[PDB]
This record gives sequence, C-alpha cells and structure tokens, in this order.
Amino acid sequence: TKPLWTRNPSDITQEEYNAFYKSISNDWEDPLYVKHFSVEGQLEFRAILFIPKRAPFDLFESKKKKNNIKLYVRRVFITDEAEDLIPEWLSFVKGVVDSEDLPLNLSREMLQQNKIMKVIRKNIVKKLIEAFNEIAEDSEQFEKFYSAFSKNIKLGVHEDTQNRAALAKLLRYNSTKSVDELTSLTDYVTRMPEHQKNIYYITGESLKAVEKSPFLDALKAKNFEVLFLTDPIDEYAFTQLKEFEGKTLVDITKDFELEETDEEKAEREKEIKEYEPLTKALKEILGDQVEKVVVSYKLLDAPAAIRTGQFGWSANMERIMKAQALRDSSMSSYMSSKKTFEISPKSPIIKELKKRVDEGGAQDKTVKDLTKLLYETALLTSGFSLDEPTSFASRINRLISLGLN
Amino acid sequence: TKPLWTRNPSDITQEEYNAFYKSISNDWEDPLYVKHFSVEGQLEFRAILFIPKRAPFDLFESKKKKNNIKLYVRRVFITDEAEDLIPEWLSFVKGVVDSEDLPLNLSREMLQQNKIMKVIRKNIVKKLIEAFNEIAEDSEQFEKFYSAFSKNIKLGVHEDTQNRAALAKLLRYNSTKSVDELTSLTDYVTRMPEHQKNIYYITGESLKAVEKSPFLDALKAKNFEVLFLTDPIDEYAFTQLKEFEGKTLVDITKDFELEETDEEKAEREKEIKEYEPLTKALKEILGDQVEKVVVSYKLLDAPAAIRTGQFGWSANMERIMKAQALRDSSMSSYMSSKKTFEISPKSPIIKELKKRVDEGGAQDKTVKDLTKLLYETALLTSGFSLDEPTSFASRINRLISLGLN
Amino acid sequence: TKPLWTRNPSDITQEEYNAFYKSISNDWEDPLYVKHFSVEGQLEFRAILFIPKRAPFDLFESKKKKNNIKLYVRRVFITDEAEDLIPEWLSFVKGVVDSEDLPLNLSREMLQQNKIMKVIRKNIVKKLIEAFNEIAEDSEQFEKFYSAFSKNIKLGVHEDTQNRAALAKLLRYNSTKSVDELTSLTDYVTRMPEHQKNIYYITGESLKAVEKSPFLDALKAKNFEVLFLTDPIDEYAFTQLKEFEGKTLVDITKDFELEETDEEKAEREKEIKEYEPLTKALKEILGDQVEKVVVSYKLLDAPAAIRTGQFGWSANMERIMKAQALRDSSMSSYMSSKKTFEISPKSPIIKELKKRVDEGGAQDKTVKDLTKLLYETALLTSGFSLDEPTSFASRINRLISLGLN
Amino acid sequence: TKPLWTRNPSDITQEEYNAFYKSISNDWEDPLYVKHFSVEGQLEFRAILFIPKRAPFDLFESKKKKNNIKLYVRRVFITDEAEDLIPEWLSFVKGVVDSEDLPLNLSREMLQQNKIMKVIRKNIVKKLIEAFNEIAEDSEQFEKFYSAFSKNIKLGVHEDTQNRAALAKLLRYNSTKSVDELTSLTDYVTRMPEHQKNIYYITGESLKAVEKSPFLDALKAKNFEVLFLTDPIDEYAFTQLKEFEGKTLVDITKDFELEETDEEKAEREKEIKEYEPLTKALKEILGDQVEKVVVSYKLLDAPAAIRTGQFGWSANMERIMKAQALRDSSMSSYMSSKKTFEISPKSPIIKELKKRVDEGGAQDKTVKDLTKLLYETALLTSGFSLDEPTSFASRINRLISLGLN
Amino acid sequence: TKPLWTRNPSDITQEEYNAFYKSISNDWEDPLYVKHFSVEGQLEFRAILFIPKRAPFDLFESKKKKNNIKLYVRRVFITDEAEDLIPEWLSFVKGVVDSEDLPLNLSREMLQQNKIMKVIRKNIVKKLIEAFNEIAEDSEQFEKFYSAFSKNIKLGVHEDTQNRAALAKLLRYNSTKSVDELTSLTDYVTRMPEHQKNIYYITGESLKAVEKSPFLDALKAKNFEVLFLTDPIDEYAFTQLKEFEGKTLVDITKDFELEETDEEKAEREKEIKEYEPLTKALKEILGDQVEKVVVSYKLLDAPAAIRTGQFGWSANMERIMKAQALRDSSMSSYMSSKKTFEISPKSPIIKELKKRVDEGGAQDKTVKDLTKLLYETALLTSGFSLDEPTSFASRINRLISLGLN
Repeated sequence: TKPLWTRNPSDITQEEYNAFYKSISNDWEDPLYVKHFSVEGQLEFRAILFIPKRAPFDLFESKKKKNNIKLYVRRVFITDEAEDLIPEWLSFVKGVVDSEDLPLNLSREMLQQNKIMKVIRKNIVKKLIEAFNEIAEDSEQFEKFYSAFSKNIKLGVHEDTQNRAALAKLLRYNSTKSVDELTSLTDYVTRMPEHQKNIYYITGESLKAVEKSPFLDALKAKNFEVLFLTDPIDEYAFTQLKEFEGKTLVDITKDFELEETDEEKAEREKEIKEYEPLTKALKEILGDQVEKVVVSYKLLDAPAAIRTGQFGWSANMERIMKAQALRDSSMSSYMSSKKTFEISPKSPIIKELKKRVDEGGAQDKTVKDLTKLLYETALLTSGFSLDEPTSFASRINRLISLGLN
Repeated sequence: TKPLWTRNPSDITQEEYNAFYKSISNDWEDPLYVKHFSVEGQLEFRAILFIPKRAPFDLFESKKKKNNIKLYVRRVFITDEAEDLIPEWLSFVKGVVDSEDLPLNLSREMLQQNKIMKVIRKNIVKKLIEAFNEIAEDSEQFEKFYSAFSKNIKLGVHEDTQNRAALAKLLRYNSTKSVDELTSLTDYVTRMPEHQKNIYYITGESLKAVEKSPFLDALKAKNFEVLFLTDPIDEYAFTQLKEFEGKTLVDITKDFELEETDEEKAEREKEIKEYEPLTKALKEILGDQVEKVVVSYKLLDAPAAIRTGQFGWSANMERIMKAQALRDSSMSSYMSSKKTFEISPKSPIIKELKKRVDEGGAQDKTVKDLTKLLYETALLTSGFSLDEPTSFASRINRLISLGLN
Repeated sequence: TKPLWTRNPSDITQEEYNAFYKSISNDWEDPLYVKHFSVEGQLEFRAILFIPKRAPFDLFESKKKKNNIKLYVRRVFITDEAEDLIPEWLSFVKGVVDSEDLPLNLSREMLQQNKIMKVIRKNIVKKLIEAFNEIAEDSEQFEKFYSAFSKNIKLGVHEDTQNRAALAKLLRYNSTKSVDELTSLTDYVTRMPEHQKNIYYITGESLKAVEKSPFLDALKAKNFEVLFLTDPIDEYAFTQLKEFEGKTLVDITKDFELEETDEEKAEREKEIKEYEPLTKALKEILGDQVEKVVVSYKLLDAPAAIRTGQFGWSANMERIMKAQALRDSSMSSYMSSKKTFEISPKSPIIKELKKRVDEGGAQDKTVKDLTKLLYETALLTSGFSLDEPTSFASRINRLISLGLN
Repeated sequence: TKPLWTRNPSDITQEEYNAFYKSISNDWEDPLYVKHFSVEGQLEFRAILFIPKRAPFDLFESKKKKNNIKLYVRRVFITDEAEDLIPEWLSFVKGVVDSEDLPLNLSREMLQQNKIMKVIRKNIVKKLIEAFNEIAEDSEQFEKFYSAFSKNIKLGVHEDTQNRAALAKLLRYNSTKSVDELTSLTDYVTRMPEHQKNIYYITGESLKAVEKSPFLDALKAKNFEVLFLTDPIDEYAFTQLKEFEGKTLVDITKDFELEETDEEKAEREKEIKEYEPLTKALKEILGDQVEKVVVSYKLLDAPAAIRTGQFGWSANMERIMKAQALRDSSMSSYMSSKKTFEISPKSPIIKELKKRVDEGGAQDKTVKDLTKLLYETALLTSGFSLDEPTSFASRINRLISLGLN
Repeated sequence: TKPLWTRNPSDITQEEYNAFYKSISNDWEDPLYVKHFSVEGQLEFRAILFIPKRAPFDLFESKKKKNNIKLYVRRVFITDEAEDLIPEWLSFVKGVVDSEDLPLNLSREMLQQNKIMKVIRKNIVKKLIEAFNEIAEDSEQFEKFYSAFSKNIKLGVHEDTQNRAALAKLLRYNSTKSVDELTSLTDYVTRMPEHQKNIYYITGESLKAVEKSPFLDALKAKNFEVLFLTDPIDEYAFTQLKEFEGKTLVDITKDFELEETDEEKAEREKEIKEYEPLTKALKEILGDQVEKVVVSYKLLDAPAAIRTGQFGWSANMERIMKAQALRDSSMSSYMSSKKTFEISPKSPIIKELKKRVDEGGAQDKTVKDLTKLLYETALLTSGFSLDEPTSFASRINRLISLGLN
C-alpha cells in the first residue's frame, strides 16, 4: 500500500486521480487536467496538482482563502495551510506536495527552510506553466481553462518577473482582426506586416464601448490590428510586460506611428509648422487644463481629441480613480496624468479656426468659446468626465441659437 | 464590595466610571457621556452604557465587529457576544447590562428567552435616545457626538420603526438658509412661511456639487429652504421617515408646489395645452430613453432638464449604482430610474422648437438633432452621465459648423 | 460545459444533481428533493436548493452554524457565508444561488444591496414552501421530511409573518379524533361541526401526559376535536398564528365555549349564584396564591382544577421557566401567570364544602385544610409543581389521621 | 530596566504590580492579592500570578475561555495560550510564568516537555493554595475571595487528588450549629463530641428548603452538627473527598449512626421485629417503585420518608437529572437511584396501619390507598417529583371523600 | 428510513459503510476496518468508528486538530467537536457515536455529564483495541495499520494505564534475532532461554547507529535477543510499561545480568577488589564529569565505556535534548543524566593503567592525560558528544608525538 503521489503517473489510472481529486476538492466534477510530476537533484519532491474545470472561487471578489494544497514531508502530513508554497495567482490549484528536504521543528530563525520552500514553489510554478502550455494544445480544453483562469494568468504576468514572458503567451483577447473569437499575442504578431513596429491595444469599459473609439480609425486605415482590453488587470499586466517583441502600446495614449507613409512624413512638418500659431493660441485659452496642444495625423474625421501622456495611467484608469472621489465624501486628492489636446487639420472645423487666428482673431469670445467647447467635447469623446455643468450648459445654448434664429 | 453597576449613579464618582470605561474600551480618552440606569417592573436590569467622544470604528467601511457590551445575569458574567442585545446602528456603545430574568442553560427552543432579550434591547434603545436628547442640550458636547455618530443616527431612522420619529429630531444638515452652520429639522420648520406645505431637500454628491443644481433656483425665488443631503443614508432615511410635519421631498424628483401665484395656476393650462403637440413630438424622438416629456414652470432660464420620478432612487443614487457597473465587467446594467424630460417655455430655444413643429417640422433631421442634443445636455446639467461618446461628439461638431459654416 | 445551475432542469439528469449535492454537503445519502428554479423580472436569479432526507444538524441543540449556500453573482463565486440570504428556520438548506443584480464592492452604506438581498431571500422562501407543498403530495417522502423538519416548519410559522398561513398547512399533529395518525389543520377544520367556533388544542409534556388532562372531558362530551401539542415551539407558533379560520386556543387556559345546547346556559346562572358564597369563601383562604375562584362546567368528574389566564404563558411554559430557577441557585420567580381555581359542582366533594359554608363553617380548620389540599392537588393534576414539602406532607397525614382515628 | 517578574518582590512596590495587573487583565479594579514567587532546584521559574477581587467570568455558565497567563521561556515571550500550564479550576488566574527549562521547537513526540510543564503546573497550584491560605488569614479579604471563587475551590477539591485535602480547609458552609455565619470543616470537627463518628451534611435546593428536612430532627436530638450544601459541586466534591477525619455523609442517604445511648439499641430489635409483617405488607403494595420498606428511628414525627441508597446519586441529583428528561422530549429514565421507604413507629398513623395488618387487613383497598398515598407524599416531603397526576389526584379526593361522607 | 448506525451490522453491506466513511472523511480510499458496535446496560450507545488505511495526519508534527467524530444524543446531532469523547492517541479515528444518556442543556456544573462522557470513552477505547486485535489477525491488514499507527499505539501504552498491558501486545520492532522483519514482544519472549530473566532493548538514533553499539557484544555472546528502539516514545513507552513478563531494560543503562557463569561470579569480586585503587584514582581525575568509575564484565575488547544510570533518560535521549540547546542561544544547559565510567580489565590498556597506579603513579600528567582521553573517547564510542574542542585536540596531538616523537 503506497501513497498515490509516490507511484509512477504512467501506472496510476484516471479514476484514481479522479477520486483523489474529489476527496480533496469538494468539486462534483472531474478535474480539467492533472499534472503529476517529481523533481530530483539539488532538492527532491513529488506532487500531484489539479486544474479544475471551473474556478472554485475567484481572486478579487469571491472572499479570499489560503491555498489548501496538502504539504507533506518525507510522506508525513504536515499542513494544508503551507506558508508560501504557491503564489496567490495560483491559489485555485489543488493537490499534494511531498518534500524530502523540508526540516521539521526548526526555529523560524532558521531561514534555510524558507529558501527550500522558495525553490519548491518556483518549481511548482514552472511545472504548472508547462501544464497550461499543454492545455493550450487542445482548443476545447483550453477554452474552459481560459474562461476560468484568465485573470489568474493576467495577475501571473503582473506579478511574476521570470515567467512573465511565458505567461504572456497564454493571454487571449478580442481584436479588430478577431471580432468574435479570441486571438493570441503570438497570433497577433503573425498578422503583423513587415513594417509594423509595435503591438497596439486599447483599454476601456467594455467591448461595445471600445470599438466606438475615434482612436481606431487611424490604425485601421494603416491596417494594423488593435487588441481590446476591457479589464483593469489587462492594463496592469500590459504596462508591466512592456513588450512581446515590439513594445505594446495603448493608442489612447501618446502614440507615434511610422513614417506616416514617408511621403506624409515629408509634408507633415510643412503643415505642422503652418499650424504653430494656432497651437500656441489654443493653448493660451486652455491654460493649465492642458499640458499641450498638438497637431495629429493619428486622428481622422474628428476635430480634436485628448491623449493622456504615455508613462502615466490611462484615461480608463482616471475614469476609475476619479469616479471614487465622487463617492468618497472627503477625498478629492489626485494621483492622475497629463492631458494632450490633439487637433486634426483634415477637419474643416480646424481649418476654420486657423483662418480666424491668421486674421488677428487670437482672442475672439467666439474663438474662445469654440476652443473651450471643442475641448470639453474631446473629454467626452475621449472617455473622460468634463468640468462642471454650468460652464458647459451655457456654451451650448449660445450655439443652438445660432443654428436656429 | 459591590459591582459598580449595582451601585446608585448619584453615589459613584466620575473617575470610577472613567476607569471602568477605560478598562472595557481601549479608548485612551474619557467617555463623552455615561448613561447608567435601572429598569424595574415586568422585567429588571441595570446598565451602564458609554458614549465615546469619537467613533471607535465606523459602520460601513471600517470592517464590522459584534458589539461587546458585557452581558450579566444575576450578577454573573455570561458573555460579551450577546445575541441581539443591541441594534447594529448602536454597535459603538460600550458597557454592561445585568439582567435579573434571563434564563441560563435553556434549550434554544425556548423562545421566551429571545423575547426577554428583545425587551431588554428595546429599553436600552429608549434610554440611549434619552441620552442623546440630553447631549443635544449641550452645544459643544453634541457637536462631537454628531460629528461621530451622525450616520448611526441616520441608520437608526431608517431601521427603527418606533423611534424613527424621535431620532429625526437629532438629525442636522446644511441648507440654503444655513450655508456654514448645520440646522435642525425642527429649525427648518420654524423657517417655513405659513403657506409652505412641504419640506424641501436635495440629494447629490457633495455640497459643492449640490448647490449648482438648476433645481434650486425655483425654490429660492419662492423663498423656500432647501436642505442638502450629500450622503447615501440621508436618502434611505428620508424616504423612510416620509415626513416630519409636511411630507419631505427631493426636488430632483417629481415635485408639485404652491399655487405658483394662483394667477399662474390659471394661465398655465392655457399654455401647457399649447405645447401639447410639441410634448408628443419630442417624446416621439426620445422614444424609450424617457418616460415622458413635460412642460415645467419649476424650471427657470434653462431650456430643458431631467427629473427622476418620485418614489424612486435619486439621480444622485443612480450616479452611484451606475459608476459601479463601470468598474465591474460582470455587469453592463444598472438600477436606472424613470426619467422625466422637462421643457421651459420661457426659454426662447423652446419657443423656437414649438415654431418648427407648428410648421410640419415634426420630423426634421434638424429638429431631431436639436431635441436629441438638448436631452443629452439635460443629463449633464441634471447630474447624469450621458449615452455614448460617438453620438454626442457627432451632434456637437455638426452644431458648430452648421451654426458657423 | 456550463455551470449546472445555469442549465435547464428538464435537461439535467438525476445523478448530476446527486453528485452536485454530495460535493456540497458531506451527506453520504442522496438528497430528499431538489428544487431548481429561476426567477426573472424585476430581479433575476437561478438556484438549486436541496432538501436532505435527514437533518444535517438541528436548530436548538446541535450547536448552530451559518448557512452555507454558495452565493454567486453573475456566475462568479462570492461567498458561502451569505449575509441574510436565507432565514434561520431554513438553515438546513443546501445549494447555490446565482444573482444577476447584486452589486460587488459597494460601501456597506449602500442599502440598495441589502434590499436586493432581501427580495432574493423572500423568493427562496416562496419557492421552498412550494417545494414542501410538493413533498406533501407524497406520503412516504413527506414522512421523512416531516420527521426531520417539523421544528423548522414550526419556527417558520412563528417567525415568518407572510408565509405563516401556508406553513401552518404543513404542520401535523395527533388529536382526540386522530390518535395514531397525524392530522392537518385543514383536516381538523373539516371535522368541525357547524357550530364549533374555535380550534382547540392542548399543550403538555408528552402525548401520554396530555391525554389524562381533566380539561379534555368537556370538549369530548361536546364532540370537539382537541389537538395535542407536546413541543414548546408548538406553543410559540400557535400563539403567533393566532388563528386558522376560527381562533386557535389552549384549553388549559381561560376558555369560553358555546352554550351547552343553551338549556344549560339557562340553569347555570341559577347554580353559579348559589355557589357565590362558597366562591368568596375559598378565595379568602387561598388569598394571593390565586387570582380568583370560579365554578366550571368545563370540568367533569374532578373536584377542582387550575387554568392559567388566557393571554399568558401556559402551564406547560411555567413548568419550564420554573424548572430553571430550580437549577439556577439565584432565581426567585419569573413571569409565572395568573391562576384561576376552578370548582365542579357535580363533584360531591364540592357539594359538601358548600354545605359546611352554608352552615357558618366559613373558617373551619377542617374547611381550610380541605380547600388548601384541594388546591395543591389541582396544581399536581393541572401539571404544576406545588408549594413546599412540609405544608403538603402535613395536610395529608392529618387527612389520613382524622381520616381514621 | 529588567522585566518585573525577574525582580525581587520585596523590591517591587504596589502600583507597579497594580499597573502590571491592569495591563494584562482589563479589570478596572486593583488585584485582590498578588503572589510573586520563584522556584529553584530541579527546575526553575519565577511567576507573578494575580487573584482578582471578583470573578472575571465564571466556570460553568459564562462561556469558557482558555487561561491567558503569559508563558515565557528564558525571558522570551512564547504564548498566552499555554498547553496545560494551569488547571481549569484556576482558569481565573492572571499573570506571567517564565520557565528556564522548557525546550523550544522540539517535536511534540518529545514528552520530556510535557513532563516539565506538568511540574511547573503542580508548583503553581501549590503556591496558589499557599496564597489562598494567606488570604484566609484576613476576614474581609477572604470574604471577597470566597464570594468569588468558592466554586473553583469546590471543583479543585473534586478534581485535584493531592491538594484535595488542603482545599477542603478553605471550604465554608452554613450548618445547624452555624446558621448565619459560615463554618469550616476544621471547625465542625472541633464541635464534634467524643463519640460522633462521621461528618454529616445534607444536600438540597437552597438553605430555606434544606432546613425543613425531616432527616435533621434525628441528628439534632443526637446533638450532631449538620452542614448545609445547596450547590451541586458541593456534592461532587464531597463524594470525592470521601472524608476529612471521619467519613463525610449525606443524611438523605443510607446512614447508620451510633447506638442511641445503647438502651434504644436494645429495644429496637424487639420493635423492628414486631413491624416485620407490616414491612413485608407495604412492600407487596409498592412493588418495584421501591427497593425496600424499613423502620427508622432516624425519622421523628413524620409517618414515612424516602432515603436513596448510599453509594448512589442523591435525591438532589435525581431532581436535576430528571428535570432534564422533562425538557428533552426524548428521554425515558437515566440512572435514578434505589429508593428506601422509611416507616416511623412513633407516628400514630403507622401504629394504625400495623393494627389493620395484624387484623387480616393485608390487602384492604383502604390500606392499599393509604400506603400508596403515604408513599407519594414521602416523595414530595423527601424532595422528589411524584408519579403522575391522575393516580395522585384521585387518591386525595377519596381520602377527602371518605374523609367526610 | 433509519440512520445507518442504528441498523444491525450484519445487515448493512460494505459500500454503505464505505460511502458513509467517504462522506465523513475526505479520504479517497476505502476504510481499512470498520468497527460498528453497540453498548447496552448501565449506559447505552451505538457507534461506527473507522480505521483509515493511512494516517490522515500524524500526532507530533502534522499540526494538531481536534477529533471530529460526530457526537449524537438520542439520534440528534450535537457536535463533532466532542469534549473528551476519545483520547489524543486515537485522534485519527472517525465516525459516529450516538448516546442515549448524555443530558442536553445542563449547566457545566453538573459533572454527571462528564462522568457519562468518561464511560462512553472508556468503552470506545475497549472496542477499538478489540478491533486492532482483530486486524492483528491479518498479516497484510496489520502491516498497514502498524505502518500508519504504530506511534499512536506507543503513545497509548505511555498514556493509558488500564490498557497499557494489552496495547503492548500490538507493538512490533526489529531486533538482533529479527534483522529485516519486525518481531512481537510475545515472540521475543518465546525466543528467551529458560535462564534469561529480562527482556533486553536499546535506544538510539536509528537502526544503522544502534547496531554499532559496543553494548550489544555482551548479550550476543550470551545469546540474548536485543530489541531496537529508534524512536523517542519507544522509550517513554517502555519506561512506563516497566515489564512484559521479565522487566524490560535498555542495556545502555545500568544493567545486571545472569550468573556470568557462576564461576565468574566467584573470581570477579577477587578481581574487582584488585582494581579498587584504580577505580578511586580515575574518579579523582574525572571529578564531577562522572558519577562513578566501575569495572565491567559487560564490556568486551574495549578499554572503557559509558552507561547512563538506569531510571534516567538514555544516552539516545540526551543526544536529542542536547542537540537542541545547541540550536537555542537562550539556553547553554541540558538534561544530562548520571554517567557511569566503565573499565574493562581484559583490555591491556587498563591492565597497564593499574600498573602505573600500583606504582605511585596516581597523579602522573601521563596517567591523567590517558584517563582524560579514554573518557572523552568513551563518550564518542558510547554515542555522546564530548567536552570542547581545545582540550580534546590538544590531548591527541600530544599522544601522536609522544607516541612517535
């Protein structure tokens, strides 16, 4: 009679694992995948870890319990409340780990024991990634795995600094080039033309919301795929990954793409300069509400828009840090990010404002009102809340009337 | 020798209570007030309850522990985890209760015990309100009690159906007529002119936000005080109290006030009827985004506005239930309320829309666009988030050009 | 490949529910009944609740754990320690509830969430009663359901004010007219002749004890069914139900029935008045031990008896509140109850005492001793403990002593 | 600048101990007594234990927490949930123990450590009794110590087999010869005449009840002091102590005293034998309700009485085991105890029954009824509940009924 | 319907138990043995206890939870955290006990309840040993039971004073005559020759270590079996059992065996006396590091050795209590034992030291050094750590040179 985890995997039937899983898990369903391995070498252990079909609870929300993998040493049960055997992003994992080297009844002063635990843990994580990569091979199997554990995967990417890279490969999203189905980063990279330099994503409330972005039009025309990231960790993960091959970037932020077809690269400076005295003029109005006014070719068929600085929390994030101050009835402190007001010369509305400026109209109540209004609108369009009812109400009424009487 | 609480209050010094409080409380500070009483009659007990100067923790936020008043029976310590000895809205209270009648070691089947427990509690609560009424006598003393316990007071008003009425008297708020200082309901009531019928209030994010309400202008003109309630319970409480003498009402909801000068009462129907075919027309455009379009005289110098139905959670509340789904991606949906789109005939913008309708222009892209836009604006003005960037952006740009082009 | 509770009941097999139950329950046995339903409308949720064959534990006695139904929102596990999702009397219920509307991470200040909880609960209860009503259809199924959950049923009647009425229907008792088998209230109501006005029960220790009640004889003669209630909740439930069509009443309390075919109604006052000077006389002896001495026709072939006042806790309840003080070396009395000493003119023993009174023997040591003794006896007979050994011992030896020499 | 307990007691002031106590205790009051000692030798430790003025909680009742003495080793805090450092009956004790010898981080397999614990404990107990013995010196101090810790004292006697003997000394009771004031065992032993062989106690509900015992009269006449024990542990303790010099015995049980100045010793057998055919006769009636009928001279001026067998739980205990079954709608009997029905030949009532028996009246319905009734009465008198209402009611009415007509 | 444990064992199938076990245990495997019995008589209960195939956790190590046997009274679940229903040495046992006599809702003052609890437990234990005795019948079955529970068996022998004797019979060990296989005490006993008087054992680190003991040679030569006990409890158990037929004894302690050939018995005193002045001399050098120097015939072909006193913890135990202080820096000190320094006259090295002493060389630096060194070596040989590097190093280097220089 010998404990299941000491036996050889090729020599345990399913059913055995199934019952073992059941007895440890309170899951009525069989386990999605069973990873049963042994390490040898410097340190030695055996383990049977199980991947459930469905999340037994979820990280964030869903209360928060410690992992309950059965830690054994030298085949003797020690605890199922192991201190640092596995990271929070894998708390859903179930099973047994039987160490040969963990010391028993040693003062907590002896840190050799933590180090040993720390390399047992590191191994588990390796082996589990190896398992996910194996599940990935089966489309149906992975469908459920991802559907249940995406957020763990994402947190893994945020948290783990070694395995960050490999875990990325298990991420999956909708995109412009994958509307129904979910696409991989590796796939996204395949669809990249020879001259695309970066991987483009967009962050926002939901899929529905994120496609209406005015920011898309430009990349689309260029034929670049844009990924959709509608969950908050999505950002924390991405901003921490930094890159996959090319750098990964939100296009709701300070972008900078290509020779704008090298021809356009040429005539742009010619134009950008013509607009300079507008640039300065608009900034004189907006004052501090903005960091700077600029001309954008990354903006199609829309007068203006707002891009938060790169290296600073996205519009989508502000939206959340800020909806809070408007609930917490004490706070009004802001850690936020800098705003860049973009102007599209292609939009006749802009062409027109240039005209009035190139005609001494640098401080017309009319040109002031238009600017201001265009700005507030940008905030809306670019998914921001604006600045106060009054001001904005007023601005609009004064311009309906011109379109009426 | 004899336990402090058995002794006669007039015959225990301060310093004794003070050390008693300190030993039971982990408060470094002395207690704000000590209510030490004894009930006799049907049932008997003595108690000493303390009121802290500062909340030892807060309900909502601030974790959530069980009350720890030391329950004694016949001078024998039983527990400081009493089952229903005091309501959650008073969890902050501290001290000892010593019952003479509570039975020991009775099956939980014997409900007599709960009933006894229930009449001990009802009494505590009585005595405590008695205590707060006493503190109310001292301006400085109350200042701190209120400052710490206002929310308990409000939850009390929401929860307690008997003492609801009395607890109200302890509430305090800023108002139109009390800008810096807090005013009492009873006070507000004094401030009523003979013909005021109701007590006006307003729900909103903060004071700053709530004064910019366009809904104030009307009451101001009539001279009626409006109360400011910037906290969620403020509402759950008021909607539960229902009235203090007159009925209490948010003016962000379907109001109905005062004769309007009975003269105006007269010419109004004449006008309202004139507008009927506009009313229907605008509703035909808005479809289901609104419940109904109406003409308001409760709206001054502003084209349009939005009022949620009375008997439904305020705009201010939606703002909050809605901002949540926009943090939760297992969501998409909110407790909206019924929206009433209000039209001011005094605003020329409206006079004009009637003109175009009284001229077959019932389905002009121009009249459609203006309506739609006036509506979206109302949401902003009336403290709502709108419906989607796109639509809104578009509408404005066209207003700009076509009102300038 | 989708959580069991989101699937359609008609399309889940048994065996699936069975294993689901087993994984959630630690019951080695299958479930008694599985109610799997969905609510739509105002709010939305699906659930699968299970009814065990046998109480997993009992309320009262058997420790006391919080319910462990798995609360989900939007298909995401939140907790199995739900705040107020199900009432105590149903704590034995097991399974899953998946709300669509419950908000996550909202301040506890937001009471909307409790309200939503409150309606989710109310529904569960509805559906649950629904299920019992369905189990009620099967005799053998119900037998076990009742045998296990009767006390829950009873507490529910006591507790729930809405469903009280329907829950009654599920109660079941022995009665005078149902000696072996259990009868329903609805049944009892059938067996009621046209002129029976109330529903009659009796409260006492056990069945064996409760049949020997002298109080039955009068109802029997009248051919009125009496129910037997030998459990304490039985009472708390009854006294809370108040009625079923007619008022429900203990006949160990202040009754008042009929008119004795009305003939007896006539001659009674004639007789009652004859006994008046006895009445007053016996009361002069008993003093305060009694509230009043009266003549009863509700008492057959027994000299005297004792009825607690109606609107006051039954003899059976006192027996319990009082057996406690006699374990607490600290309690002196409690509530007790007002006692009414009943005299039967048909018993020769009484006829005789009248004789001695109608002969100046108002204060005979002999007449005193007989009264006192008759009284103590009534306490025994009417299921009470008496007053002190001494006094009673003495009385008997003498009424043996004079009874011979 | 060194931990208080390592310092020399003669060199710590009060005020220091007081604050130390207060920091460790949450008692607003100072300690009653502080025992601060050190052991050296085989093993070594220092301690400061405190005795409260008033029970911080009570054993039995009052929940039940583990002791929270601060266990230190080598001046390093280890825990305040010590494994077996102090016995339950002392759980109220507060302070610090600092062992020099307890091993840290040793497998639980190493029982040496428990042994060391075991002797540390045994010592504490020694020193503690030492302290009580010291409090015993001060009347007022002891008054409060006893008033608070009597039950601990009693449990200790029950529990501790070594210190049982000394702990007795600290007990205190009312007695026949000490009516107001409390007397010690050692005192009682003084008041014992040369020929008194045993120490006599009685067990019952309260003082008031226990004095009306018919069992006292015999000891009184003999001029033997009887102690009053009105608490249940009193018994468990006594029956466990067994003796103090002479054997300690309940006189509600099978006694056997003296020789009645020996004269009575002579004429008794002559009489006992005369009654033999009555003896057998009454037993033929009572059947199994009794173990045996006997003639007692330990019973004055009362016809009959009931003594439970010695070596069996007292009447007082039954009263309790039995009041339980009568709350548990499930219990049938328990242990009970063998009953001995005692007859007093000095009571004319008995003399008479002999007469009817010595006249063929061995099976008279009249003689049956008297026996039975005398018996039931004995149960009441001797502090028992009887057998069924009916039977008893009936018996009385007739023995009223024939007692007149 | 009826709870499994109420049913008759001969009438419940396997599979029922098996599923019952599984539902209560979280063991994936079936139970090793199921003991299902019922007690009647004085007290009554039924039980089903299970024996696992493998330890569900281990005592010592392996955290430490309370036993979770489901306690029922009168077929009503009370708790699975029973107060003293089973001893710690059996905490691994699982199942249900259903008492008929345990009282519910009794003050904790009523110790009757503990007593009942105590006789339920005593019975369980009986039955369980009965079960182990049964398993003992099956070689393969026992193999696994022993393998899992040996330590419980041993703690049992240590703790349980009644069943001590029987539990012994279940112990198993390797020995000199059983090298691979485990042997029983009863077996060992068979292996005794007529004249063997005791049962020999040896305590040490492991088997490997314990066979290299120089203490074996003597017994081997005589042909006596020595048992190997490589676990700490092995000792705490044996020292508590004291004997099985003959007394049991570690031969690492003060032995005393067999006639030695009664011839040798004769010439020994003659010799021992010759050595007396050496004996004293060597002790004069060693001072307090030893208790006494003696001459041994229980020592073959080795100059000297060390035996701890009998009635004191073995060398093997010191090794352990000492290795701890050498991990603990709040220490310095250990439970040493008394050491006896043994001299073999057959070793020429000794013969020589006598020569130098019988020649005034009682205090030669040379004879001092040799003694000292022989001693330190004995500590090593006899499985002890020595006294300090320095001293020892030095001694050797001087031996090298001066034995070579």
